[PDB]
Amino acid sequence: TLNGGITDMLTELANFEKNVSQAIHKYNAYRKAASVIAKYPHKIKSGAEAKKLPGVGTKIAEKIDEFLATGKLRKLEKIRQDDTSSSINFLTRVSGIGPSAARKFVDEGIKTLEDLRKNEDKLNHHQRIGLKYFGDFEKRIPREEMLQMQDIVLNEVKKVDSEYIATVCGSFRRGAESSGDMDVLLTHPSFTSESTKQPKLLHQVVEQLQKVHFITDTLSKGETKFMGVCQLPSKNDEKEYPHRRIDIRLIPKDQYYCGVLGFTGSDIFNKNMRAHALEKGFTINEYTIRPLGVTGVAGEPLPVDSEKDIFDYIQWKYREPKDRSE
DNA sequence: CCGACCGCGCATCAGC
DNA sequence: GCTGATGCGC
DNA sequence: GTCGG
Ligand SMILES: Nc1nc2c([nH]c(=O)n2[C@@H]2O[C@H](COP(=O)(O)OP(=O)(O)OP(=O)(O)O)[C@@H](O)[C@H]2O)c(=O)[nH]1
Ligand SMILES: [Cl-]
Ligand SMILES: [Mn+2]
Ligand SMILES: [Mn+2]
Ligand SMILES: [Mn+2]
Ligand SMILES: [Mn+2]
Ligand SMILES: [Mn+2]
Ligand code: NA
Ligand code: NA
Ligand code: NA
Repeated sequence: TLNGGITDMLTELANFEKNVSQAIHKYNAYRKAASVIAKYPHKIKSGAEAKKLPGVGTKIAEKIDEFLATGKLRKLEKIRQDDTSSSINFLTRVSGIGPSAARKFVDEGIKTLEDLRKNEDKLNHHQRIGLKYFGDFEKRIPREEMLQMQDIVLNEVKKVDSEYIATVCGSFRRGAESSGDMDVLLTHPSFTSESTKQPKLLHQVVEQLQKVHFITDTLSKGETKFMGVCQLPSKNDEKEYPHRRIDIRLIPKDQYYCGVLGFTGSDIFNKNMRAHALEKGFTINEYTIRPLGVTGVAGEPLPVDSEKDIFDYIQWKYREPKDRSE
């Protein structure tokens, strides 16, 4: 909010390059600039003041100057007028409709929430569920509701097998007041980097959650990752809780801390941390952290006793999950 | 000026 | 039936 | 779009 005017302008330009222009590296450049601006202590009064920041070049600087002088920007304003640009921008809001499927729909004459409803035969399962809970998914979850889901989920996993360990991560683990979805990390001692000694490990947990009438739908489902929809219970005819997105990822137990680091966030923070890993001779992943010599190929995974242990390898001062949201 | 911008799981589909 | 390319969300 | 090289 200190510079929300610039960030919101850089954010919309980021989503325009990703959904319409399909230039993912411009989308990342705008997001990297909007993030480093959102952490700037002083109030931005110059485009030249912004270009000193890492991630803000000349073109964004003049875009910033044009904003501070007028309160608007002609580039973004003309994109808002473009019917096809705004139609693709809206179609991508449906989960499962990416930049390519959205553009194909627009060239076919499908560009509204009803147009998608009339052509439900053209959408796959993930896209229909995204259509079904379009409004519910745009709503975000207060942390108080997240705590109810945390205890619903963490108790349902030990109903199946008390040697289950579920860790709610993501925005919730970063201490956010309200969250877009729920990200669950699940471990079982019979699943490690060397062998899987029990099958249906993730399946048993997903099946139990929907027997309690928690999980309502399934977007993706495999042996390791589950993407679906959940819902809190309601009593005494109170207005039903809105449906929420939930992701469940079963992880090797011996790779727990690198996965907690990878699925805590933020996505911009993990990117900057991973980039600074090769800066010092390591490669950080959702599973491992392998050293880098001169081979150009990663070495064997390193012992990781903590989440701070990964910080220690690249000699980064440990940052609590609350300060990892960038 | 210039190339490098992370890497994973799952679904769908074309081609066989 | 299968494998590979690709889209998608992260 | 940005920046290290
Ligand atoms: N590899 C990779 N991981 C990502 C990306 N984006 C992204 O959010 N993640 C990881 O995915 C985890 C959860 O994704 P998410 O959509 O729930 O984002 P979030 O929890 O930070 O925010 P939110 O749930 O409040 O909307 C994050 O901890 C993050 O590390 C990405 O683009 N690439
Ligand atoms: Cl270039
Ligand atoms: Mn119509
Ligand atoms: Mn989200
Ligand atoms: Mn999340
Ligand atoms: Mn609903
Ligand atoms: Mn240690
Ligand atoms: Na700069
Ligand atoms: Na989408
Ligand atoms: Na997620």
